Amino acid sequence: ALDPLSETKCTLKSFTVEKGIYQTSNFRVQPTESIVRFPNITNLCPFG
Amino acid sequence: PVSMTKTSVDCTMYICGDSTECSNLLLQYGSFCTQLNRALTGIAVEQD
Repeated sequence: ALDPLSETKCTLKSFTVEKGIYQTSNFRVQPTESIVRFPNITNLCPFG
Repeated sequence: PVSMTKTSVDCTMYICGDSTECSNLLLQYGSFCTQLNRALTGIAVEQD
C-alpha cells in the first residue's frame, strides 16, 4: 500500500521481482459530484 | 494472417464494476479471473 514496487511484489507473491513490467486492477477516477437533470415542466395545477 | 488483436479484459471492472459486495463475494473464488488475465497477457506477448 506504499509504492508500486511493493505492489508488484504483492502481485508476483515474491520478495524479489525480476526485470519486467506488471500491474493489477485498474485505477478509475471517481465522480466529483452528482448532476440531476429534469424537465422545466410548464403546466401548473389550478389550485388558485 | 500472422497475429490477432491484443485484447485485455479486466475481470474486476467486468464483473463487479464500481461495487464492493460482488468483489468481496468473488474473492472467495481464488485466482480464476486473475489467471485468465495472465493467460490473455501471455497470448498478447506470444503474438508480439
